[PDB]
Amino acid sequence: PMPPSEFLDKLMGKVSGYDARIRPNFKGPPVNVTCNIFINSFGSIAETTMDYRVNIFLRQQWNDPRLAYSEYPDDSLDLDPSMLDSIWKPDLFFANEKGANFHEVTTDNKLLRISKNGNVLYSIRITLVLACPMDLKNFPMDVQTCIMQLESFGYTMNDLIFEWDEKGAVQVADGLTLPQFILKEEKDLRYCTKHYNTGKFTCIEARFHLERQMGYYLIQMYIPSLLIVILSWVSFWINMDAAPARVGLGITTVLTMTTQSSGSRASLPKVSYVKAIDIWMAVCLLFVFSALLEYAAVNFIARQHEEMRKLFISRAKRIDTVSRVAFPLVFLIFNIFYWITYKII
Amino acid sequence: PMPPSEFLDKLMGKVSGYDARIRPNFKGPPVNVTCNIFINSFGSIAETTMDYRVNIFLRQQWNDPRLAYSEYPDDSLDLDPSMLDSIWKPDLFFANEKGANFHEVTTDNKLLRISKNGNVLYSIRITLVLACPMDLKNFPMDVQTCIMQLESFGYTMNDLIFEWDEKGAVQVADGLTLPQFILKEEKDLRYCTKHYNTGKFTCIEARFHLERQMGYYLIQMYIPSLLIVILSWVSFWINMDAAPARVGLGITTVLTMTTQSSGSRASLPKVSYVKAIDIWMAVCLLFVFSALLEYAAVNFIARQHEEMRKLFISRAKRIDTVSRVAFPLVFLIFNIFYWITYKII
Amino acid sequence: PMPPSEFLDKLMGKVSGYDARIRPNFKGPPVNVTCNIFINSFGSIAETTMDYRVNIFLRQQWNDPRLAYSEYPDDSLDLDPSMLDSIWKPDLFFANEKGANFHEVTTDNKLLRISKNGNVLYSIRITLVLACPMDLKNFPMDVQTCIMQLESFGYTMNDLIFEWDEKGAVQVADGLTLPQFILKEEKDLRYCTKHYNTGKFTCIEARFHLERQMGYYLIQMYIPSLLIVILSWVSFWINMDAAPARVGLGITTVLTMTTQSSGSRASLPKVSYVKAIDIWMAVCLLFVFSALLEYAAVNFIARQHEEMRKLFISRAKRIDTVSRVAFPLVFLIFNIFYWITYKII
Amino acid sequence: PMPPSEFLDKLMGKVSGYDARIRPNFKGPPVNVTCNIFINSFGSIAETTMDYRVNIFLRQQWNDPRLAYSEYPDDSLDLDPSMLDSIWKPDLFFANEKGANFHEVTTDNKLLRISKNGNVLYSIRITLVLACPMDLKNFPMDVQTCIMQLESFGYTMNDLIFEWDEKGAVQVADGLTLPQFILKEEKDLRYCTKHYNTGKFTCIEARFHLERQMGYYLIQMYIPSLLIVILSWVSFWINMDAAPARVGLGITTVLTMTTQSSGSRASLPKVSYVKAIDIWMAVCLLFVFSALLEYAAVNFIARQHEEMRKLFISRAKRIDTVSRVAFPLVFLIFNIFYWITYKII
Amino acid sequence: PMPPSEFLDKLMGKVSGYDARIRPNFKGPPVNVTCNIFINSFGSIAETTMDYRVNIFLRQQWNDPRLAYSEYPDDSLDLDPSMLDSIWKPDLFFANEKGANFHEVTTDNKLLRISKNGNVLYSIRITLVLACPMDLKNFPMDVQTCIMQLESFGYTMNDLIFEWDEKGAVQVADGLTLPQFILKEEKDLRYCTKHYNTGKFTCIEARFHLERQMGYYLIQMYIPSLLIVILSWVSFWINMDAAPARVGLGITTVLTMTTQSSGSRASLPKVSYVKAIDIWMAVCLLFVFSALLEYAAVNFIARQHEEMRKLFISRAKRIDTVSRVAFPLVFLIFNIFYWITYKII
Ligand SMILES: *[C@@H]1O[C@H](CO)[C@@H](O[C@@H]2O[C@H](CO)[C@@H](O)[C@H](O)[C@H]2NC(C)=O)[C@H](O)[C@H]1NC(C)=O
Ligand SMILES: *[C@@H]1O[C@H](CO)[C@@H](O[C@@H]2O[C@H](CO)[C@@H](O)[C@H](O)[C@H]2NC(C)=O)[C@H](O)[C@H]1NC(C)=O
Ligand SMILES: *[C@@H]1O[C@H](CO)[C@@H](O[C@@H]2O[C@H](CO)[C@@H](O)[C@H](O)[C@H]2NC(C)=O)[C@H](O)[C@H]1NC(C)=O
Ligand SMILES: *[C@@H]1O[C@H](CO)[C@@H](O[C@@H]2O[C@H](CO)[C@@H](O)[C@H](O)[C@H]2NC(C)=O)[C@H](O)[C@H]1NC(C)=O
Ligand SMILES: *[C@@H]1O[C@H](CO)[C@@H](O[C@@H]2O[C@H](CO)[C@@H](O)[C@H](O)[C@H]2NC(C)=O)[C@H](O)[C@H]1NC(C)=O
Repeated sequence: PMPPSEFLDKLMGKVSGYDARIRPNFKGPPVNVTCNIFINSFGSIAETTMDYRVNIFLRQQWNDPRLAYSEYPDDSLDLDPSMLDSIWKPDLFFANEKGANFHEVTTDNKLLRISKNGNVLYSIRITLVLACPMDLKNFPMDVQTCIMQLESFGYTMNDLIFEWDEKGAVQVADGLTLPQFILKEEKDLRYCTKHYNTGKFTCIEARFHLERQMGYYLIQMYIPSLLIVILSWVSFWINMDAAPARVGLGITTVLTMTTQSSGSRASLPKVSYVKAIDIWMAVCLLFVFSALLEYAAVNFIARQHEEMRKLFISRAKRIDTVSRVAFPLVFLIFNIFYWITYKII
Repeated sequence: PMPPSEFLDKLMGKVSGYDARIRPNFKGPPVNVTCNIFINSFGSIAETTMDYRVNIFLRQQWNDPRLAYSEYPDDSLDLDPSMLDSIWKPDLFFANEKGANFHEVTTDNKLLRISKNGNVLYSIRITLVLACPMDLKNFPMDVQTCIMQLESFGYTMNDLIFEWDEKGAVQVADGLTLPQFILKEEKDLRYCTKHYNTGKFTCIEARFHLERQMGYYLIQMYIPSLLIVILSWVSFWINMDAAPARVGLGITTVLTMTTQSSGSRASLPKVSYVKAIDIWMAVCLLFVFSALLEYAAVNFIARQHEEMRKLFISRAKRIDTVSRVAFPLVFLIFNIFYWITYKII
Repeated sequence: PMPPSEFLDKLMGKVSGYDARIRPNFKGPPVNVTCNIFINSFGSIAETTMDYRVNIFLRQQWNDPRLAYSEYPDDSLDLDPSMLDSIWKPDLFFANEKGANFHEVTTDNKLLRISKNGNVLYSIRITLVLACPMDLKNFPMDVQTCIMQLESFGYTMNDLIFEWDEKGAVQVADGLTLPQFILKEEKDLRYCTKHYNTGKFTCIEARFHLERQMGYYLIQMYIPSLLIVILSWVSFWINMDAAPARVGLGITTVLTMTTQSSGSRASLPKVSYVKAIDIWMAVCLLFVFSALLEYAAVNFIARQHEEMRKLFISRAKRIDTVSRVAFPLVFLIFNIFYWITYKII
Repeated sequence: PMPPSEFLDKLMGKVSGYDARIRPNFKGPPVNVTCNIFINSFGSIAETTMDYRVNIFLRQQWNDPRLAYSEYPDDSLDLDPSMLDSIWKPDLFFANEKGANFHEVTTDNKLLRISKNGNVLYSIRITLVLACPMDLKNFPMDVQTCIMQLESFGYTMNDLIFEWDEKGAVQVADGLTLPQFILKEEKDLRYCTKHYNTGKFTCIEARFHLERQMGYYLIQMYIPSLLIVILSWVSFWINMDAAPARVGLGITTVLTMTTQSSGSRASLPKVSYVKAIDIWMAVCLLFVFSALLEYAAVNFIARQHEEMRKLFISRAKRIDTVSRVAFPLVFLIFNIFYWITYKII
Repeated sequence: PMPPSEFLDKLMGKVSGYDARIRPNFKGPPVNVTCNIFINSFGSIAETTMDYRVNIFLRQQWNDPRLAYSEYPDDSLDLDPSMLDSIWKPDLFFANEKGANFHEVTTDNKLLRISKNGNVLYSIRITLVLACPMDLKNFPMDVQTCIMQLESFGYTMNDLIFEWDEKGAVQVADGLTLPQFILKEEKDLRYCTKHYNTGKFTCIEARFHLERQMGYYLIQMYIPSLLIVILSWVSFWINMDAAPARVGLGITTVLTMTTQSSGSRASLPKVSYVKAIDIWMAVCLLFVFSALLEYAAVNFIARQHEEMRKLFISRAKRIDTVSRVAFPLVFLIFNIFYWITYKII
């Protein structure tokens, strides 16, 4: 038997009229290409750039009746990647590429197997820098959906139709983690069917779900800002007449609330709208600011001038024992309404 | 009928004298090319680099009378992107590229349809790193216009003329957001007509409008610096003779004003001229600095030495009750004139 | 004798039927390729990206019986790297490339020696950006394993089998250090044998071990946060009635604990889960926060109103001498359980 | 008349002996090439890297007597950029490239016009990453000169001579700004004439001048550090015996001077030598440090022990009223000598 | 005389049997190549990456007896860089490339002159990203040696031998500075002679010396941390009984020592071991921490309870006048031993 590298040059040569610029079943039914991807790497999810890079194996399967053979004995051939330009291949591309390239190290990472009845299996290795828009209106408590869609560039719906295969359309590698997200093990597979002023093009997409982990922002940002609000409240139990003690506890509590918020903006993303962590640090700044405005009333009622001196110091102690109950209670109402409206979403 | 890949090699081959180095209507009227772009991605608007990257579909339409055909039955052909060098194409380029590339993943993302009367439709996919100059003299309250212009490189105005088409010249994709701006849904389409010492070249441009979002700088920078100025004012209601209380409230208020301004410069852009957020933090530093210079007068008039001791402590209380009205009032005048002169622009 | 550049063009030319698209021993036993790498550079271990770049010499050895020669006298030939496409080479690739390239400066850095019995030695120089997942649950006290695996792309296990050689499979260059790790001088060499829906492909891997150095985080982060907890404890020896001294020592100790934690997050990695350095800074924040809640009880029991005044000031001194022993003792229990549970791992 | 694309293939074909590897006027006088650049973009002036990127149109004009024609009627031809290798072009390069590339988007951005007497006009579009050394010994008050030189690589001075043209040798685009500099509208045009151990090569250069803007460093760094030195001086007017007031005003003024200097190093460049802004923040730290050493003398003379108690408290008030004049006066002498020695440069 | 571009095609054509895949003096003595580099640019010395980029002219000189000519009159020819593949060139490469590329802007920056007796001069322009390991155990006081070695890839020592020339082997351009180092004007030139399991390959290297500048770390980090230790010592001269004055001077001195160390870690490199600047900031933290532990003893001995009250206050004044001498003296001993052990290295 003749070797398979020369049997393909007889099957696709100057004879038999095979042209790699003409789709199979030309002027007939469309070409049904079935696809599945295999994700090797995933991550570096940027929020300044709003993209994420991924490393996949793209497998494509179509039927080419011009490549059916019956003389050669073996059930499958394998075309070398140097001779790849002599095959009609689909013009799949990604609608949100934002940059992508092949892998060409030690061999072009390509693969092409032509079966006996003409089924063609074409697997390649691609690095993508896919773009997904992100909605950071509740930043530590958010789920980010990042799609991945696969259009056709030059053939319309009456010529070429993409499908996912019905047996494992998207697999993900096992030991694959992320620094700031987790990847849920459920994928949404649907169509999009892009229209233009050119024609109905085909496309298929796959959605992913990214639940952001929580435990860093509690230990570093929520719990330390929580304790500073508690330290604002020990002024109501410190003596009234200890005037350097109350205002030294006042501003130095709103200075460590300023340092806690300023030093943590370097770790946060730089979007220009208000988050959920931004309204925590703002309202917790308002409880520390309100503690010194309480003492500014106490240091003025009690200093105000026996009948009337007994009256005014009774009023400044009344405004103190009320606020021992009111400021933990009002802060507990905010601490309910905050976590309810951001866990329910 | 002969297949379309060989009908184009008869239409553009060694016969018929078609040369891809000669424009249509040579030594005649100019070539009218009509263009429209479709923006897929948009963002990473840098201010250190003063650029922005964008991902478009560039569609071009011209008429080539050498490519009119009448033997072949179908109304449109489609040239394969490998055979692209056998077509006269316009030398469009972007006058502010600053770097750009094509997309070549799984197929060269190109498209070329030759109609029956010779109308040629040429769509490609380009990633641009277009450069727009930015004017940050009022940084949180600003509108940034970033143009996008499309010159001709080697053909002058008497040979090649660019136009926008009169049916949707610039579309933008739907789910397309930005981290720090919003994109207004109105586009300005005009000419520029570049002159050189070479000749009148043609160009068309498209302007975009970028209103910067506000809500981050209020919650993180304006409102916290606002409250620190309020805490400077509780010293006028704290007792005069409480000398460690007044000056402990003094410097620790101008220390949390220093920390608020120093820790927020990391989030701001690094231009070397004065912004509108820079004059907020500077004038708000002058109100906290002025509160301790008030007490430096009070701690000197009252300490100055019955007739004359009653006189001087009456003067130090007079300078205190005036400033209880004056410092909220002067700060309210600045709070009017600031927001009027930066919302009117 | 004819020169070796023309003896290879006789050995691999149009005559003898040598085809570079057909593996040796075709339709026979598989091809046994034995491999060894030589690491020149190593480092830039990112944790945001979770990768590391490396610079190796990849040596491959296989036997090709089509390239055995006996007319030419010398024991070894050497094919020039321009004529490299006329040799069957294995399609080795790295399963976690994440980007890689060759070196082409002043010559393509390739090498190919064909021995007399057909043994082929193929050495190249590759820069890899290999991806390894990292587990930072105990950040200063951690060992990071980063693998390096070498699959086959198009030939299955019945056609091509990779091996390490039994004489020094992985060497590392001598003067090769890292900024944040040390590299242990022991390598684990094993198989992986990747399965797909395509076939059993071969792969070999090599594990490395990276013990993180310690001495920076002690001097910069553990010891300074240790001393701030000691300064919280000098309040129990300062007088009870010195009310501005106790609370000035209180908040300014929890302000320098806030500054110590905020200013050190810029040096730490930005994962979104809790580390071991994150629970040090959190629990050490709880001991400084607890010191002022101690004095809030002392300043309330002693102020509470001879028989009963002698009773209450005796109780506030009792709660002070207990806490002189209890807070160094409770902190020593945490200081045991922390370092035991993170040195035992 | 024959079309111009075939008239050039007759003018430069196998006939007439035109060789693109031989300069015009070979073994005769040198080739006089006249050059002018047109700057489109300018900026991203790095100081860590010490470079700046620029985007120019490089126009070159020389005379080639082999390309003179008289049969064809029109005064100018235009060679297509695909056929560019059939023309002798000068080997101009930039002596401080540090990286550069062409622009190849939608057409190679090249241009070549051969006049009737043989004058050749060759315009291209280049992105350069030119390197200029910077001298930051007085950082906010500095002028940076960044040159741009254009050598010849393989032809010496007796073969090829570069010139600027005498009609606008360097133009700059109109709406072109910088984030941290301004560009003066005067250019210095001179020669350099590089010598080596190879031969006298030609080169021309063009200098630019970059005056750094001022207004950011005044508002953010000079004026806030100025006001902290003023707050050190209100201790001399606060009472002597107010011991917690004086030292609370002392260290908290040198703490807000520490925060002002530490938080502003992130915005400054990271050179490893002393600037002019570095000696401002250092000497202004010495005036705040000297204010507390003044009170350390006052709190020791007055505490030192009627005749002798009247003597020592008279001496501690004498050392206070002297320093009310001396510290504004000594700081004003530094405030003169500083701004004189950095505006005169 | 025939033109030189055709005389080289006669000297290296199909006739005369010249093969560019065979070294000169084949099966004879080795090839003596003499080399010298000319450094144009130098810098961006990274410490996270541990590399540095450089821009050189690499000149190589060897003798090829196949290229000797005597018919043509002129003493030197010059081969055009398009025809470069018809010359045996040495396979020099850099053993620590870590990435490198050529320069191809406006012409390939190459040069090749064949003398009359066959001496070949080959100069090219290369941008290298050479890797040098750095030892930051004493960070502001260190000398960094970064080598640059030039191996041979495919020819062993019995075939090809590199040498430096004996007339200026390494020159450096004149106006060439660095942001954080200075470059000493002395170069070490030596051999390395790499051995492998392949053969004895040749290599030559050149060492450079980089003394780090000092003046930034004194003004920004050493002197400000020096003055904070002095402010710890003014508590021994402030009154004993001024209890809010002593502890307000205590923690606020160790807070400005925390801010001085935290805010300066952003400018320092991120190695994970202890530097010399790291032990300065740590020991200077121990002197400020020790000043408050001194007063914690004074505030307990003097408060401890006429005979015995006179005894204990005499002991608390004794422990104060000792420490007025001891803490400047112990700090001066550390200030000797530190600068001796880091200037002697
Ligand atoms: C590609 O897939 C579609 C769906 O299987 C096929 O289209 C149908 O084919 C049957 C006959 O084979 C027709 O009766 C239907 O009218 C077709 N359309 C639809 C919507 O069902 C198509 O034949 C396939 N083409 C190829 C080459 O396999
Ligand atoms: C390209 O567009 C312009 C405008 O439609 C055309 O120029 C005019 O054409 C008419 C006749 O067709 C002339 O009467 C006018 O004098 C032309 N100039 C102007 C300013 O109106 C031009 O013909 C078009 N060329 C092609 C090939 O379509
Ligand atoms: C490649 O390596 C394997 C192992 O050495 C060889 O496979 C064995 O070869 C012997 C005879 O040579 C057989 O008896 C065994 O059945 C084979 N399999 C196993 C699992 O041991 C193989 O021959 C080698 N192929 C070449 C070309 O060298
Ligand atoms: C290139 O420019 C120089 C200067 O114009 C020319 O060199 C001079 O040419 C004249 C005659 O044309 C001689 O008398 C001079 O001796 C030349 N040298 C100098 C220094 O003036 C040169 O001829 C020009 N070459 C071409 C091809 O135009
Ligand atoms: C390359 O350089 C070496 C040293 O000059 C030469 O090797 C020596 O050549 C002489 C005769 O020319 C011999 O006697 C020596 O035995 C050689 N070896 C040593 C170590 O000295 C060599 O000839 C030169 N080769 C060429 C082509 O120039």
